[PDB]
Amino acid sequence: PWADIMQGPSESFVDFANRLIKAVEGSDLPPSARAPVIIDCFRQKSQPDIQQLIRTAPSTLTTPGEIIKYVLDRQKTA
Amino acid sequence: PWADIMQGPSESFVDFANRLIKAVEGSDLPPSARAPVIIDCFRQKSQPDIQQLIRTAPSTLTTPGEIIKYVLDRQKTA
Amino acid sequence: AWTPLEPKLITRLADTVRTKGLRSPITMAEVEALMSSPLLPHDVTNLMRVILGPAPYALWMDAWGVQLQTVIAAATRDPRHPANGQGRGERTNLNRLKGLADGMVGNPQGQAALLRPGELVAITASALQAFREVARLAE
Amino acid sequence: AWTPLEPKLITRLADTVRTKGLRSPITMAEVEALMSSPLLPHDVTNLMRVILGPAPYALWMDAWGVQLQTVIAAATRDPRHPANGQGRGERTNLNRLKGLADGMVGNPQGQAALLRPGELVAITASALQAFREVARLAEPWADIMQGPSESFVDFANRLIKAVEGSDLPPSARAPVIIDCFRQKSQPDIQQLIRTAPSTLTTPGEIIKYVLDRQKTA
Amino acid sequence: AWTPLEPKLITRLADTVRTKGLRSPITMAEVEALMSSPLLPHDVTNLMRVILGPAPYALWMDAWGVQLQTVIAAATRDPRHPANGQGRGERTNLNRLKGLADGMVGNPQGQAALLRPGELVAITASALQAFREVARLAE
Amino acid sequence: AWTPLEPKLITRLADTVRTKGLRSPITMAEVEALMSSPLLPHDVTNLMRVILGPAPYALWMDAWGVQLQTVIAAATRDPRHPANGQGRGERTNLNRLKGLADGMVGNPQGQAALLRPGELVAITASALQAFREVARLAEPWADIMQGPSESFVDFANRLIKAVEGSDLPPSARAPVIIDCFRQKSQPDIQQLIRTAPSTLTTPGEIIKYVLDRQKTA
Amino acid sequence: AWTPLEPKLITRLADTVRTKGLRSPITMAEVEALMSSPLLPHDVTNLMRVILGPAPYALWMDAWGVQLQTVIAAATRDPRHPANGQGRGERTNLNRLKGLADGMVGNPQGQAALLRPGELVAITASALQAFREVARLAE
Amino acid sequence: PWADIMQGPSESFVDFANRLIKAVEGSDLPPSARAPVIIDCFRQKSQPDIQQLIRTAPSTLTTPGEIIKYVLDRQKTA
Amino acid sequence: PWADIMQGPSESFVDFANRLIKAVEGSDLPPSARAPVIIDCFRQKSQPDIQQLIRTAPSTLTTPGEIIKYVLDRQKTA
Amino acid sequence: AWTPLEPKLITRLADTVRTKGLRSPITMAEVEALMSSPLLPHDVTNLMRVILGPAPYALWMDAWGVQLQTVIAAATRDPRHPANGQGRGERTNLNRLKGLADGMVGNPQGQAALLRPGELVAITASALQAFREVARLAE
Repeated sequence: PWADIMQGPSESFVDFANRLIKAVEGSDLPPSARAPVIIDCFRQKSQPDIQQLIRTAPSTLTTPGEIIKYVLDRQKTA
Repeated sequence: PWADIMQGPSESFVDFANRLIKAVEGSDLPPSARAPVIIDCFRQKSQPDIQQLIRTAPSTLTTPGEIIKYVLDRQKTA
Repeated sequence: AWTPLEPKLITRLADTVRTKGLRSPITMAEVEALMSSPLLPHDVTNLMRVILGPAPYALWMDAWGVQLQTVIAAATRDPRHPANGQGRGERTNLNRLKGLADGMVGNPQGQAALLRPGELVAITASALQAFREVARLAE
Repeated sequence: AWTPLEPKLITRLADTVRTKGLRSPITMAEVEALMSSPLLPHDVTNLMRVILGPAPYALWMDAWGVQLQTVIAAATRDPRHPANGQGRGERTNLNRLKGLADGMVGNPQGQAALLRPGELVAITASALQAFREVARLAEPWADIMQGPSESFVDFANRLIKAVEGSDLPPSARAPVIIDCFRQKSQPDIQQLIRTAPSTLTTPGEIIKYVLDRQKTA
Repeated sequence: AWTPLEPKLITRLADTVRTKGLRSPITMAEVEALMSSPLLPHDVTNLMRVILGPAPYALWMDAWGVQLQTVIAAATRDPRHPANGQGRGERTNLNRLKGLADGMVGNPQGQAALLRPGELVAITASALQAFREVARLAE
Repeated sequence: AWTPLEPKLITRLADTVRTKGLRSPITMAEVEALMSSPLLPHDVTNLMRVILGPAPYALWMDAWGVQLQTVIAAATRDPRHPANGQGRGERTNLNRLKGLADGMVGNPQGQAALLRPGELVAITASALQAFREVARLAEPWADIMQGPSESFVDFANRLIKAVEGSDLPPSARAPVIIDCFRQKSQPDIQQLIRTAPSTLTTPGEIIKYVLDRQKTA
Repeated sequence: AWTPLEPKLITRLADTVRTKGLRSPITMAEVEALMSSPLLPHDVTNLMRVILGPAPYALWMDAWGVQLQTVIAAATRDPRHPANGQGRGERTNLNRLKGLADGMVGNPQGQAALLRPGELVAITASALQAFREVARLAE
Repeated sequence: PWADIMQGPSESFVDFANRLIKAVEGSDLPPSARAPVIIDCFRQKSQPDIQQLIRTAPSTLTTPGEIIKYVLDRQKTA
Repeated sequence: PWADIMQGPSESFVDFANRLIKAVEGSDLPPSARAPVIIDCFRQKSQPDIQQLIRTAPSTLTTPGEIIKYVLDRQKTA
Repeated sequence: AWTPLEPKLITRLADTVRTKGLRSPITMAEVEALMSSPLLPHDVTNLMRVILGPAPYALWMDAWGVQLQTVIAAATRDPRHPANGQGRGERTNLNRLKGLADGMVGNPQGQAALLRPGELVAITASALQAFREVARLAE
């Protein structure tokens, strides 16, 4: 179930994005509703450090690929 | 007095913007000097979290409405 | 002939926006109610000046301009717009939509004189969509 | 006539990407191998769908679009593009490059029919550059020190790996590797390189010299 | 027309170099096997990039350059080199041997177009001798 | 007619070299100032004899000879040198450049008589480059870390100093300074630079950003 | 003919910047004094290299580039710039302003030869504005 | 006196070279005998670490400037 | 036996070279194989100080006499 | 006609070199004595083979070659060398100086036949200088 996917405390972001995109594209949603759902799940899941990282984006991110690129650039190396 | 308006530690940003725009438009300034003053007061007042949020704007904000929209988008939900 | 909206209805709508907010379905219903007859740019501009605060009013001016620009792009994409005419001399400029054209600036009577009913309904629909955008954005 | 790539080769390449990663030189060599003949947008799209995960695939779609847009800007900047023609009726739109044009959406046969060989090679080079970008993005040289117990060949391997797999220009890797050999590589080897009667102007020469005169221990 | 070497053979050769080392007679036999057809500078360069580590690859680049320079000295010492021509306009520069000449940098197709078979076999023999030197040097 | 340089200016320059050193930018600016008009070999030789100590003077004589030899190789590689002439009888020998030719040894007047303006400017540029070499030689960036208690502007000053006063090419200093800001500069500032919503592509921009958003303490 | 600035004046200005700081009105007056005659890019570059520390010098290089870019935008917006000419062959590129053009890199004499007086005064005003920005930014 | 100059245990090499070249050039030697004397004094003075550093020079150093450059390159940083 | 000759810990280098050249020239090797053997025995015998001294030779030594001269020049006086 | 040096004198000189060393003034005087008449390459080579040990003999071969090369450079720098002739057909190659030329290898009689007196004295002076160098180098 896509709506139950959370980014674990120790999980990296690319694994979380892979799992989420997999569960959203392999589901019962229409094809035209996958990108907005993936974006809004990146924003509300993806534990509050990345949540604030996406929130304070000086540019407007309108695509899952752009969000992934931005987060991978500005992520907290740890 | 517009030049004495600060955003309180607990005040939201829309209330501060309302108060500031009210005091600036209901003052003795010429009509052509209100927008630059409102912008430069958004930048120097509006306690340092929002100050840094406006400073690190990848786009150039040249209107009080655009600044308000940007800050409302990327504000720290709390 | 131009007739202004009642300040009593405008005061009631302003208090509705003040207590219920911008996004409540009752507020949108009230706005649709006061958006029933096609309004002149003067009417909608003063209405939004009164019911909205300063910052929402700035946002609404921006959104209204953007929506009117989309309308004018569709109008130059189709010469059969109810605001347009058949010849090129009736093409509608944004100065005529925003009430900035000649013979209209600050004068609602002249505004009502030169404007088309299609112009009025397009302006009204644009203002309603802009209000919806700003309401979704403010909260 | 369109012929698909072997699913056996694609499965082997997918397992290579799965074990070695996206950035290994063997993986890039394998991709160059399967990128030998000019592929149709359908082929490259399905290939990246199979070998890449979901998030790298999104990144790759983005990068491929950007590179194709740069190509189309260069094409409108020069009417002699091998994808273009002489008249204005042969100008190539991004719908024709991404396979979105009329008569191409979902049909590889029609795709192969209408596409030009210059179009195919441009699409292929764009996809290769996009793959390189995403591989460099999906996965620090100035923090590398030679450990007290580490040998010198291991330190050199680690340093050259981290310097060549980084964001430096190609013309800045050798001087950086040399100056990192000189300042890292704990003070015994530092003094060994400092007191070199000859001038060492290449990482290979420095490695050879140090391996010759190193303190056997 | 340029055809790349199989990544399966290259992977097997890389694992051979990884387990047996650089100097084992089986490894040299395998290299001689994959060095059978005359390779373009692109092929040999990528092959050594994949099978050799970073430091042996640097050493091999050095040794390959030195051996190619000896070849070019012998070529300017004899105008009948299978890489050279009869006139002075076919003299082969090191930019053409290392693949750095015009129309060759990064493009294997153009490389295969402009290169001579004598050029290819000379490059190949030079690369083999350089590999032997580096293997004798590494261990 | 030959006019000597003022001993007052030479004394001031000598004291500048004595207090600031050979490599300070103020010293190089002063040398460029006193290197404005084309000097005769006698002038530059006596100038370096006075301002430099014995060992730096020996080093400078060596470097000046090497640079003049490179100049003479370029001159025999091009008969259109402003020091050369069109015929072979105007070819310039190193005895004429170093002031050792006939009619010049020890006599500045005869020197100024026979020398060409192109000869003078070539000698002057050679001497300036030799001075730069010796200054870089007479007195490690990859070992610089920001201390736990050190401020960021001090760390940036130290790092930029050590990177610009090193053996790197001029086109490799900015990327190295950036990548050293990112990997050194203890993990608080590392994370501050990492989470930059904008892309910082210049050391000045990175310094400005960090100074804006730094943790006041 | 190029004449360098006195190292005595430069030393005094450097000590002024060292004791009074970058933002004092006396320091800005001294900079305006040493910014009186139109300087070549070499002069201003070496001056800022000597009087400013490493980090302020980086900031100043950035700011100078930005201001010169604004100048070049205004120049392409008006073909009557005192740095420009009437034909298109006199258009001034940033390589010519920053001293990076052909015949100018590292040579102040050639610089003074090819540069225009309008070019010099524009470079000088740009450098002064950049110094003001960096001084306001540093403290 | 030039023949009494030794490099002190704590003295740097450039100071020793300066002192030695000063005392040799400001002495009663002919001009054609200063360079060989300076070289042979670099080799026999200049305490045994630098003595061995000059001795094991793969190249032949035939000038005081070249010796100074070599020693400054390969000296023991301390 | 030439292949059993080592330079003793206290032995000088000229004595070791004399002994080695004697044993190599007074042996059963062909005349054309004595110089390479003498060189390679200088390199592998001749205890590791001289081994490293010969290894770090900026020039290529291709004759026993040249190796002997180089080592005698740069040897550690003791 | 070639006459060999007395083995008695050679034995006495060898014992002198054995007891006094290579650098004693008495040893150099004795060498000058046995270096009085111009010797053929065979004579000097065998003399140094007998009086010098193996390692000094290698050093002496090196030094003799270097000095002979300097002599041949001076000879190609002056066509009036007592070893040279006027035409180009008498130019003296190092094979003729070291005794390696045709008709000379191993045969002292043929050597004495083809060699010039200037050749002999040049070879002798070269050998003496080489002996001096090696003696100064050995101890």
